[PDB]
Formats: sequence, C-alpha cells, structure tokens
Amino acid sequence: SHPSPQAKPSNPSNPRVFFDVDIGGERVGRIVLELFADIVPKTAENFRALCTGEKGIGPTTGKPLHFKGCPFHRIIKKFMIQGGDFSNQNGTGGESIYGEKFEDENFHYKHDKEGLLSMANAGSNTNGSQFFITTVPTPHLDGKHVVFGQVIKGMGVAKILENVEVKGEKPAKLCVIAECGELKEGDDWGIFPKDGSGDSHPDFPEDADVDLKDVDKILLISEDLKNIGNTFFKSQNWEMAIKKYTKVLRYVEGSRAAAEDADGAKLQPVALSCVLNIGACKLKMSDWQGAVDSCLE
Repeated sequence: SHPSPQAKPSNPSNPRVFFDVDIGGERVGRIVLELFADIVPKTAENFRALCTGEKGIGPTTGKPLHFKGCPFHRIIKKFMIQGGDFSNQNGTGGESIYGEKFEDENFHYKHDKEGLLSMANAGSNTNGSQFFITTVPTPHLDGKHVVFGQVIKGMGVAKILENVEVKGEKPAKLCVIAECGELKEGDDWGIFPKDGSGDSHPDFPEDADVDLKDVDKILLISEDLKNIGNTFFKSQNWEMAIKKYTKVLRYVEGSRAAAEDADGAKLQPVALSCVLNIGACKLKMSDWQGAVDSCLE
C-alpha cells in the first residue's frame, strides 16, 4: 500500500474518462477521471467500459453495462461520494463486465487524499460496478477497497456534489451521471460550461491550462468572462450574468491562492534558510571579534 500519485495524470497512457453531473435537474459540470490501468488494469478496464457502455446489456441485471443516467445514491460530507448502482440505484445492485462480482485486484494505492476513485464492495472479492470518490483522505478503507483512479479535472464539481442536501445519506435532490464516456488522446476536456455562452474557460481555474499566477492572463480571462456576463446582463438574463460575474471572482481567487501557495511551498523555505544562515554568520563574526578583542587586549 503506497501513496496515491500526485501528478495529474499520473501516467498519460492511463485511460481518461468523464462524468457530466446534474443535480436537481441542473447541469453542474464535468468530472474527468484518470484510470490507473498501469496498476489495476482489470479494475480500470471494468470502470472504463462502464463509462462507454460498449459491453452492451448486463447478463445478471438486464440493464445496460453503463453509468449513463446512474445516480449517486449515498453521499457523506467530509467522507465520500458513492454511485454506480445502475440497476437498483440504492447500493444493492450494479454488476461488473466480467460477471456480477470480481476479485480485489490489489490494494497498491492508499486512500491518502481527496479525489480518489475506489471500488465499493460487500467484502473481499465482491467488486461490481459501484464505486466511490473520496472527498478527504480515507485511511480506514485501505486494504479493504481497491483504489483505481483519481479526479484530474472537475474536483470543484465533486465538491458541489459533496455538499448537496441529504436525508440520512441519500441526496434530497437527484444526483446523477447525465453523461459519461472515454476521452481519446487529444480530445477536448469538455470542461468549459455547456451553456452556449461562448465561454471556453473551465468552470474551475485550477483546471485551466494557464499559470494562475500570471496576472495579465487571468485578467484577459476575467475580461472575456465579464464581457460574456455583460451580454447576459444586456439580455436581461440576470442569473446567467451573475454566474459569469461570479466566475471571474473564482478565477481571481484561484490566481491569488496559486500565488500564495507557490510562495509558501517554494520561496518561504529558501527565505527561512537564508535568515537561519545569516544568524549563523552573525555568530561567527561576533566570535571572531571576541577573539580579536581579548588578543589586542
């Protein structure tokens, strides 16, 4: 059991798949997932195929072997998001592409952070189609659930999902995979908002292909966004206008968090070390003068 990969993705050959998420009939956005085929190929392939639907009808359930239209039936804030029961939509169903249940391939990765994709199960070797996305480190699960991918785009969408109203652990509004599938190398991420607004920027700035600390570029994006908002404003589409306006604020906040983090991670340490060395240097010099004092004294 090892730390999950930090790079997004961990490996460019690994499958990239997606979920377009709707809540209360509202399109929230896209989650893009990397599947760790390199580590758990058999677990990755089952999930990958369940994203395309390409295997057709499932023999033990009679439903399509597909996550399309599959709701998230169990959500616990500060823990995880669970879905994949496309046959019973309540955690008792679903099925793999190999038969109902296949074995725990391995437990090579730890649930060491948010955004990890892991197999739900009902004990050893009961993997089906059900899965969860963690929203925090979930170490108690290690060795009991196979981790087999991670979020690489749209964690902000996972965040919104994490926060829906629930009754018990069942979401009050319907939380569903409106669409899903696999991305070809080079396809577009499909993470700009599918709203016809001409807005090409990802819903969350951390997903954009831009150095967020580059202030001039963020203002270009912000100006675009604000123009789009003004257009909605001109069309009396206030809610859509507020959406766009709110999005530049997200981009401005992302830029600031980016600058701050990088500073704390990279410059603060080296500045700390320099001040430490200076204090050392100050001792050396006071010592050399103490020594010289006595002498010439």
